[PDB]
Amino acid sequence: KTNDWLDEKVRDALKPPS
Amino acid sequence: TENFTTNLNQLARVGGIDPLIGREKELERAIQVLCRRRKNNPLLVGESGVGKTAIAEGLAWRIVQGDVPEVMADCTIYSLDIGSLLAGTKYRGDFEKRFKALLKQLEQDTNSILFIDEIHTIIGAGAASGGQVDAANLIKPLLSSGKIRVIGSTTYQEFSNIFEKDRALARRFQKIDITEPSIEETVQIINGLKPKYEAHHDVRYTAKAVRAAVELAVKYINDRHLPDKAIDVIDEAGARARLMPVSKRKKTVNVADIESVVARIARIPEKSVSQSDRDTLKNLGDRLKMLVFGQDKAIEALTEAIKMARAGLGHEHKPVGSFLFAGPTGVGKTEVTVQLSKALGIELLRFDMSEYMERHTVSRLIGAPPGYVGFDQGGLLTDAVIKHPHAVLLLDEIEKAHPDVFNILLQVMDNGTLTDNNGRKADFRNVVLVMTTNAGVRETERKSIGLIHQDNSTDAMEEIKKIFTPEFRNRLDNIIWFDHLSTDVIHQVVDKFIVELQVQLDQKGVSLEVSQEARNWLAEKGYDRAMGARPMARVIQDNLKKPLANELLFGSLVDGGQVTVALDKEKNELTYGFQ
Amino acid sequence: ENFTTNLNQLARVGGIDPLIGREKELERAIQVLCRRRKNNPLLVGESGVGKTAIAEGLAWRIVQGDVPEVMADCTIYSLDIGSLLAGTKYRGDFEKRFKALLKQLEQDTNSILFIDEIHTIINLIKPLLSSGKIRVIGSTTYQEFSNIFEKDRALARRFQKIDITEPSIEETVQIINGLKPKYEAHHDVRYTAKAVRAAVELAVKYINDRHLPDKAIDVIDEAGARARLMPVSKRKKTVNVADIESVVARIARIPEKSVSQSDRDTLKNLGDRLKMLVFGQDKAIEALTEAIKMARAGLGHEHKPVGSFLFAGPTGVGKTEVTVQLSKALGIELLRFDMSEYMERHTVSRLIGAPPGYVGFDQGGLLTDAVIKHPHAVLLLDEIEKAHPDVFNILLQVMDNGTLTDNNGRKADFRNVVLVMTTNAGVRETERKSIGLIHQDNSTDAMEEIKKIFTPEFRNRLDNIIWFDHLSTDVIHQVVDKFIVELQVQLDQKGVSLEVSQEARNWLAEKGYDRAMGARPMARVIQDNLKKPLANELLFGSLVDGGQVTVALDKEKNELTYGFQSA
Ligand SMILES: Nc1ncnc2c1ncn2[C@@H]1O[C@H](COP(=O)(O)OP(=O)(O)OP(O)(O)=S)[C@@H](O)[C@H]1O
Ligand SMILES: Nc1ncnc2c1ncn2[C@@H]1O[C@H](COP(=O)(O)OP(=O)(O)O)[C@@H](O)[C@H]1O
Ligand SMILES: Nc1ncnc2c1ncn2[C@@H]1O[C@H](COP(=O)(O)OP(=O)(O)O)[C@@H](O)[C@H]1O
Repeated sequence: KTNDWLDEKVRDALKPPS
Repeated sequence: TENFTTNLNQLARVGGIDPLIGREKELERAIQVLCRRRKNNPLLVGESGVGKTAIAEGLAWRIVQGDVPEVMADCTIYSLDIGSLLAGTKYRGDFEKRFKALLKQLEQDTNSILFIDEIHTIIGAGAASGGQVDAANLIKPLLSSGKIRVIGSTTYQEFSNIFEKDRALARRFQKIDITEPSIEETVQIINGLKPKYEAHHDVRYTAKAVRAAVELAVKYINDRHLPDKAIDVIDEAGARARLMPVSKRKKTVNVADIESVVARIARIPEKSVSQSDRDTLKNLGDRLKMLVFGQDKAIEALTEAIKMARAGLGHEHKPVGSFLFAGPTGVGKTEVTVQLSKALGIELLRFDMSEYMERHTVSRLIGAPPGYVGFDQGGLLTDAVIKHPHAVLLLDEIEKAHPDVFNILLQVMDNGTLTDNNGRKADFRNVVLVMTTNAGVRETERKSIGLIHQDNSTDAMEEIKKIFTPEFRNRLDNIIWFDHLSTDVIHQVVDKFIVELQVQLDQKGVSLEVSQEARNWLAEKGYDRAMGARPMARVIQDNLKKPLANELLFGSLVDGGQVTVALDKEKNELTYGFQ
Repeated sequence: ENFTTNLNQLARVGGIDPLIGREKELERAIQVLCRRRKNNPLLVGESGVGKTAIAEGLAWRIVQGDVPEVMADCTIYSLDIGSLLAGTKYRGDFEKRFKALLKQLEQDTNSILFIDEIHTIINLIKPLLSSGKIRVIGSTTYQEFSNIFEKDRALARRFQKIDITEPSIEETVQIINGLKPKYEAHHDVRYTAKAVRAAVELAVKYINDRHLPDKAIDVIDEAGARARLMPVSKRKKTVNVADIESVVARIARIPEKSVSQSDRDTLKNLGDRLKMLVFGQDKAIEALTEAIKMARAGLGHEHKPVGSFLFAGPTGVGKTEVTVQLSKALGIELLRFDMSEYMERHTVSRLIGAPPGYVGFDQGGLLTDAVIKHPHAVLLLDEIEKAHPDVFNILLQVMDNGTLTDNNGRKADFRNVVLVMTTNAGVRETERKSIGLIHQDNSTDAMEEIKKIFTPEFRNRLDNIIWFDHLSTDVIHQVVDKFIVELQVQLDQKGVSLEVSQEARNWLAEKGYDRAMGARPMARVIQDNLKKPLANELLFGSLVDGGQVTVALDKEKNELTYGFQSA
């Protein structure tokens, strides 16, 4: 009767003011 | 970096860091590791609440007071906060830049040392999730080179599984074992911390009070380890002392207050710890006489054993008392157990041994081992005793239990402890083990075959020896035999039953009167020699309770609140008058 | 300030409702806060128990001054999870907002932060606790505490578990009475003392949905709103007990009769109601009524279950009918578990185990949770003979103590549920023919079969052995008419009219109904015989329009003859 046990950061772009 | 990192040395001068007491051996090992040319990163591994963090923080306090070696002097200890550093990054390079910035400050100052509490967290996921650029990888070259020294704190379970999986990080650090040396050091340690705790609550701890707190928590509070739990009970006692002085009352902390504090943590009745209830224990036997009677030895044997336990003469590691009741079924063996828990105001633990009639059933009480379906579910016996450390354990029909169950009880009686599948240590020495068997009655009640009868004085004892292995009998403190109920006792049992029914009706507002002759008739039919007093409850239930209930809802009882019981001689059937 | 509101300042101006009772619970919360370390109270509880109100009541007490001098100047702020999380929708942006808020509280000493539903958030919770500069109040559900707090050693050590238990029945009405003057002033109409006390009892017994105290407060406000809104409020300046029950019908989803008090009234009508829809076997239903009559009187042990019933005979002996009607009459949800599937280790584990998933911890025991989901629901068991003897033993345990304990630790009380069982041992023995040159009837007494199949202790604990009389031929004829009537109403919507001869009903009755199988085959026999022939014609043929149908039988060939008219 055994049982088997199964087992954010992104770059951004900047826009300078026109 | 200042937000993420706090200077322990600067903080220690102001205060906050408690004085470290009696850790010279542990501290000396740390300095030796720190003075090493390479891999000078001591790791403190110990159980929860063993002063693991205090040792690292204490080093800063010791340096401030100049009680450390000259090489250690002129050094700064920095406590890194992993949570603050991880929070607010929200970018791939935010964590790396701040972490690298922190390392640069430590690298610039050779004397500076870092402290990372719960260092196991960084190796799992230090900087990024789903990426291999973790915090540990960043410091692995630096730690090997020896540019920066890092102190670590980890639990044994966390150190074994989360940590040491990566051999590269593990080798750099140097494992230092931390264990509480003795109970006497803890009381000594609390004395050093007594001024800080006393000032916060504006209370004073007596010498007897501080020693009493550590001892009481050890025996009763098993949720936490000895150093932390001892500090916790003396800390909570101050709060109790704070509430009571509404207007110019005494601020001293008494042992009675501490006794109440330990009781709250364990949620026990508090009667066992306090000695003010000696009167109840003194009259425990007399009270039991009002309860199930007819066995002068059962009440005397059980009451005497409890008294010695409170007096301090009980077994240090064995249960309070081990007793086997061999007598006819229905003579009160089971009731003595349930009539003693109510009187003592403690929980009652009852297990049906008949259910545990096969070898596979024993695994239910201790749990299935790892890698199986039942590992998730804890053992029934271990869960019950852990949940209720102070309670009455009742085993019925022990003789029918599989031999495997008997083996489990051997360690329980001899050592007072049982280990479940999870490996937790279940300590329930306070419980009084009582077992009830019906094996002996058969031999004595039955007459010997043949023309001339034979003495049955030793037949009952012989049966116990055959059914129960000798090793099991040795652990048992005493074996008590229950004599057959006399006619007067059987009639007395009915009187209690009518009183119980009368008391139940009194609350409802109905008054019941039962003829004395009617009680005698009920006694004969209800009581059976082989079954003892077992059928008396059913006879009283069906015969009397069912008819009265009908009138209670609607009839004479609802309007008049009066009822009577009579017997018909011609029909030999009870007749009830409702008014 | 913007992210977290000030409860203490709010109570000073108003809005917060005064807290009545909970003196011991509030006392412990004050005690932990005064501690040097591990001073973070945790108001563990359930939804509607008032844990959030306890925090609001604690803030009111501080301004009132019913607290120690150390706690007199403390300020409780309730962190708004929605405010900080909303408007960011990013990972780490939310944390930055929390850092700023934490800095403000850290700067001011003796500041208390209240994180309602803290389990939802749980990186920064651990540092504030470890620092100890600001103590924090946390409200988490009992289930979430095991999942999150128990698993994390650091969180558990800092937070102290304060058990928040629901008040007793008497306590719940007292809370409403304490808060009744506030409500009466708000809408200018009052509730009778009988009405408020009755609201607590009627709400919990029938709705059984949110919380014992929460339902009481919600039911009183709902009743007042309906009465005051109605124009009759001028003439009606008080709330009748029945008026609340009528309003409770909206949140009950059952008729007013069910909600109406029927503790003693149901007994008389229930007996008549069982006979209204069931023909004959008055003795059998009388046995069922007698056992439940005991519970209503109340002259019994509280732990003992409400009632114990038993059924014997062939499959389909009205076990579903009487149980469904009994459940309807008692206004209790019908819960039925079939022992027919419990014939293997995996299947028998289902009573207390969680077959759906080992990972799943919420379900636990399926049979056990069913009682928890509906406290008053009836439990119907069938074909218990099949089940293993070991499974049957657990039934004996609950019957004696009237309580059960799940593997997960949940405790179920059987004091409010009636247990009935169905047995079909009779059909197997009677159908068999004696091994003799001349056959003999093999029918045996039902009571004899119960004794051999089940252990003696089961019968002893059982109040009585109930044997349901076998079906009668007159009932079968009526049953045939009911199915035709059911088919008849279904055809009237389409516009088809079906007429069945009296002889036709009798003809189907003899072959269809079986003694061993009861009325189950008759049902199936009526579907194939009538639905199949008309079905072809309905799609294409004479019955496409008009729908004139006639049913008759031919005596010579003993076969049903169907006449179709185009009409
Ligand atoms: N001396 C006594 N005084 C009063 N009641 C007694 C006495 N001896 C036995 N009884 C009653 O006998 C009944 C059964 O006694 P137990 O020792 O509990 O046996 P049991 O077989 O466990 O009983 P059950 O639980 O009723 S099947 C209870 O009602 C007891 O209170
Ligand atoms: N040797 C000691 N000297 C002084 N205080 C101690 C000592 N051991 C324990 N303590 C006190 O008890 C606490 C133990 O908790 P700690 O070891 O920090 O827990 P954890 O290892 O779970 O982080 C210390 O913080 C301190 O207050
Ligand atoms: N013991 C109590 N005393 C006073 N009000 C209570 C009590 N228990 C619950 N309440 C009521 O509960 C309502 C909702 O608060 P609460 O139950 O704490 O919310 P939640 O279900 O979100 O935890 C409040 O209006 C409060 O009056």
